[PDB]
Amino acid sequence: GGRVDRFNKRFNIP
Amino acid sequence: NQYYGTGRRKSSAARVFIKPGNGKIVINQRSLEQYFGRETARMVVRQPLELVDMVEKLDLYITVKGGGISGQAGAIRHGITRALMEYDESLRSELRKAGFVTRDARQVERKKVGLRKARRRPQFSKR
Amino acid sequence: QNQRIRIRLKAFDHRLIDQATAEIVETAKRTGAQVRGPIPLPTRKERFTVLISPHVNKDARDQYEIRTHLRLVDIVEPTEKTVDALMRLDLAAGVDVQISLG
Amino acid sequence: GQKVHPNGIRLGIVKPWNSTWFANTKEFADNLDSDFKVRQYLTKELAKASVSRIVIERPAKSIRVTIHTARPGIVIGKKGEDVEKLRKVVADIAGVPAQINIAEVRKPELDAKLVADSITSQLERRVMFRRAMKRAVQNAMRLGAKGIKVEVSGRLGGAEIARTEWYREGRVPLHTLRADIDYNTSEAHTTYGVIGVKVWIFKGEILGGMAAV
Amino acid sequence: AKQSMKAREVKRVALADKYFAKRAELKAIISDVNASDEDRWNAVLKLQTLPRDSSPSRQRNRCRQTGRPHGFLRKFGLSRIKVREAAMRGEIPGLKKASW
Amino acid sequence: PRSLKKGPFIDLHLLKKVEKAVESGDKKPLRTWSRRSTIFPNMIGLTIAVHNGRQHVPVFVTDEMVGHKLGEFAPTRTYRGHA
Amino acid sequence: PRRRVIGQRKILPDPKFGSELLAKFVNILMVDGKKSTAESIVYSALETLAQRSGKSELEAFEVALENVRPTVEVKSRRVGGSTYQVPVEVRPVRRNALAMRWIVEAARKRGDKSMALRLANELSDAAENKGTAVKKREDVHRMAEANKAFAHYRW
RNA sequence: UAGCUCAGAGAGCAGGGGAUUGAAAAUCCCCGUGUC
RNA sequence: AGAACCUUACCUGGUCUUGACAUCCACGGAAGUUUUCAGAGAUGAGAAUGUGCCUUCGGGAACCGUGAGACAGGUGCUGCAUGGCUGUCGUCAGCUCGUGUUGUGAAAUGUUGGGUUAAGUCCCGCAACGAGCGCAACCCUUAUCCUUUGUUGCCAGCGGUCCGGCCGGGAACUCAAAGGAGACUGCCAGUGAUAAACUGGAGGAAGGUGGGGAUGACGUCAAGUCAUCAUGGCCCUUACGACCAGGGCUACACACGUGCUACAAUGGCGCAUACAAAGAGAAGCGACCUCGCGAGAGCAAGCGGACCUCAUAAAGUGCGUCGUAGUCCGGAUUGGAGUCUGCAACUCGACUCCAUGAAGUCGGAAUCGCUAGUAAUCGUGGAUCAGAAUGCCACGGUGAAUACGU
Ligand SMILES: [Mg+2]
Ligand SMILES: [Mg+2]
Ligand SMILES: [Mg+2]
Ligand SMILES: [Mg+2]
Ligand SMILES: [Mg+2]
Ligand SMILES: [Mg+2]
Ligand SMILES: [Mg+2]
Ligand SMILES: [Mg+2]
Ligand SMILES: [Mg+2]
Repeated sequence: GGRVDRFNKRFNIP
Repeated sequence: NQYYGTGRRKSSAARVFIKPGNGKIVINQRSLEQYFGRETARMVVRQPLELVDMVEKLDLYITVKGGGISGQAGAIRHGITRALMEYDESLRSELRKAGFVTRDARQVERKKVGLRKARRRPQFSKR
Repeated sequence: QNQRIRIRLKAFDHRLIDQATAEIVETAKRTGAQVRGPIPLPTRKERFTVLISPHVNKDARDQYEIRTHLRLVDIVEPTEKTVDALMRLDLAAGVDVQISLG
Repeated sequence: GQKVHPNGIRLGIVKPWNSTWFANTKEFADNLDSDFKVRQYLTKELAKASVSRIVIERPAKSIRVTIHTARPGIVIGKKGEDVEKLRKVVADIAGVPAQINIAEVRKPELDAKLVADSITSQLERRVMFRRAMKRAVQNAMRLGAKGIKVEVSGRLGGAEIARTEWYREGRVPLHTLRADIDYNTSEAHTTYGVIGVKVWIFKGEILGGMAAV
Repeated sequence: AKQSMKAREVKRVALADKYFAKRAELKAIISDVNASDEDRWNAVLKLQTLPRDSSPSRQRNRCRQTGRPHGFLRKFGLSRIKVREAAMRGEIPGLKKASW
Repeated sequence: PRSLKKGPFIDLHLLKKVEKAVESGDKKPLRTWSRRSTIFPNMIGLTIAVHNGRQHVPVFVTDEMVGHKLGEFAPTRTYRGHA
Repeated sequence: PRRRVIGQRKILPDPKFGSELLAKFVNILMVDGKKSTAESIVYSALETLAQRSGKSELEAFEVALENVRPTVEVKSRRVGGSTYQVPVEVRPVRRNALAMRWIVEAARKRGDKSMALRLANELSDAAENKGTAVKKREDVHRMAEANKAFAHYRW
């Protein structure tokens, strides 16, 4: 997996 | 004293100052061998010299700007030709016959509308 | 320098600008002002290509040009009278002038 | 697909432009459209005033506009008064003050602009196309014109088939830029189609005079 | 082009002009060579709400007389033929035939 | 692709819808005439009727779809074959 | 060429040996206007040829051409109803051209790591009257010897 | 008996593609041409 | 001379109607602002806010909004209705007219015959004589000289210099943009009907038209365009008009046309390293310096530009570099990962990186350009343009082969 893990780290998650 | 000549081949203008010495043709401060590479270039610059008596007895101060090897080298040769004539008014004969006094008027032909270059035309299809 | 002003004349013709140039130089010399020669700078030639046909036939193209002539004159001595005169002085409408001391 | 506009080819040598305002790549764009709008307006308000060339100059913070008008069977009376009230409502279109000259048109016949305007008015009033051409030709020749060449195109006569008659008297050279041939164009909006009118008046070579001196 | 298309174009530019200041400052916040996290995200959402037209990329260059969307030229404005027309009759100050 | 410094882009109309949907456990398809948005972790398990040009295709958002945009999962052209 | 009479354009001699013959050779060998690479390959090839056979570069080069240069060719004259292959003698200037041309063609055909290696062996074989280049000369002469019967009407 | 018309699954004809044709047949090339 | 949305004219989803644009009068509201929310957005509710300025106190210019009318509206139709522009034969040397004459007559003649020429170009000839649109010249650009002018351009003679035209100095020269000068078949000889012309020759930077570009005769093709526009008639007109959200215009069993790049060792990379022109640039170009594989970014000088900036010329050379292999050839394609452009980058952008490394070893019939700075070549620039060139347009660099001849 990673689809969400990538999203998590790549974007600041505001 | 100073002997001046102006040379032009394609887009290069050369200023030649002639004064006696030990040759050592200087082209834009740099030395002969440094400025010119391809053997042909150096041969053509020195064509008038061997053609006449002062092959290297005098010296040649050269300043050139613009163009490429051909242009620059050719303009240097042309300037030497005119300047030697000014100095002696007697070298015309040999120089004229050797087609050195004539200014080479061949220039890069402008691009034309509908063609990719001066004369080349897009590939044509009969039908 | 010593308050020296350089005058740049910009036009689009090869005659109008030269005619106007005489006025701006003759006046200064007449009233006794040393104006630097009308030094000629390279005449910018912008080149444009346009389709002359409303539809197909892309070989029928036309070549246009804009020759921007720009003469420049320097007055080393900025005498009050001459400067003020050149200011009020009116020049041919065809030519345009960018009066800048620096 | 042939025959270039004689005015344009001679716009540097001989023929002068109708606008001589220097500019840059910024203000230039605007100035053009304002000149466009003012000219069309004036032509509508003075189509009967024998206007010939509405020169427009834009001096430093000024827009001096000239008009080669006269009178084609109308008048020059309070026409200048009208021009005033016009520039009152025109100068505002592009801002800045305005100064108006009236370069009177001597011998209107020699001006191709005026002649083509007259011819088209006839065609609108349904005047035998053949008659119109002969009149204009004779008028110019008698008044002194080295050559005249008038062309008529469009649905002449009313028929649905095209046509292009042309009469020519005297020399009308078009390959010698040392000449002074004026080539106005006119779009007569006749009931049937839009008959067109183009006239060349070879007024005479400017050999010595060079440009429009 | 039709008169309507020219009317739509002038509306696009007018709307962009009114919100030009807001767009310039709002995009400045979204960058600042790497800025905040939440603030940045809120700025993005605000731009969305902000009328589409207001974006300078929503304008198509058209002839100022006819509105033609193709063949435009920044310099001289007008359009392809339109340049010629003015230059041909003698309204453009300087154009002529190029024979270099 | 989109710059990493700008984060993900989502439409506020769609964004508002999912907020309401998650707080109420709604199962009705989400009507949207937009496709420029990106898949968010908070839309997992919902059914969204994505417009394709004439109709709205229902797409069930899954775990593997995170990070992609709505546009990649709504084919716009109906193509069966040339023969 | 319908009316325009053409003289002869003068070509500069090669920088090294001052030979008009070799200056033409590098021109024919030159591709994409890259003279500098052309004479470098040729000069190195000449060095190999001179060492491999002892003879001076200039003398060895001439011998190879002399052994491949043809003397008669067949022109295409539309005599009467149907065209026939008319044998015609070739002018001396044109002789040099065809000889040099075949050499360059045969070189590119042969397989070798460096074209320099090619040119050398090619000239060497030509001096020995062997190889592809000389094979054309017999083939050209055979065409002009089988058709030698049509030698009473030329162009 | 290759889609016909004959072969022992070959050849040709016909097929397609490219030529050549103001443009079509004709012709040129290239290719695909079958349970014996 | 440039579809991510825009464009767009297309589809389709939803709005809408004296209409978005267009007047005309009354009508209402200054206009206008700021924000909220319905909603894909159109559209739809809300508010608050100001409520003007012109004189005058009425009327206003406005503007925004309502209604009525007339009208608006079609990238609807027709290029075999037109204007207008354009292609084409063809820069081919032709096309004509007047007047006279001839022939019943349509016509002829001139315009052709003998020479000559790039040419109906000139010469003799001659029922023709004249003329005119062409040709040629007049134009621009290039080639050499002069004068004028020295900028930031220049640096010879200057001396000092940091070796940097840099900085004093200067105006030599380069360069530039104005005036000019100059090639004229002039000159010299030869040939030709004592001609026109041609031929060679001198001189001369330049020889016959010195080299380009511009400039297209009467007409042809009922050539093309009504979707640039204008326009004629028909047709449409709660719609064939208009708005806006999404898609399409980039769809792919398929063929052609035009480019590009390769099939290599002229290469193939590495490093060192020499020489251009032309441009463009103000919310633009952006020095720099710093960071980042790179792409970029920060940092921010200057520059409206012979000053600063894009900006690196590359072909080329110096040594090294591998050995014919589908290759250290070429290297499409993709599995990803960054930056950047822009509401927005999936459909459907461009660039940088990783990984992947095909076809392709010069291509049948056939068919293209080109005769000199041309072809071949190798860069760079520019318009279009948020961003998006192997396209187009320009500009350098390098730089051929061949013409007996018809
Ligand atoms: Mg855009
Ligand atoms: Mg779209
Ligand atoms: Mg037509
Ligand atoms: Mg007669
Ligand atoms: Mg004549
Ligand atoms: Mg001419
Ligand atoms: Mg037709
Ligand atoms: Mg059609
Ligand atoms: Mg397409």
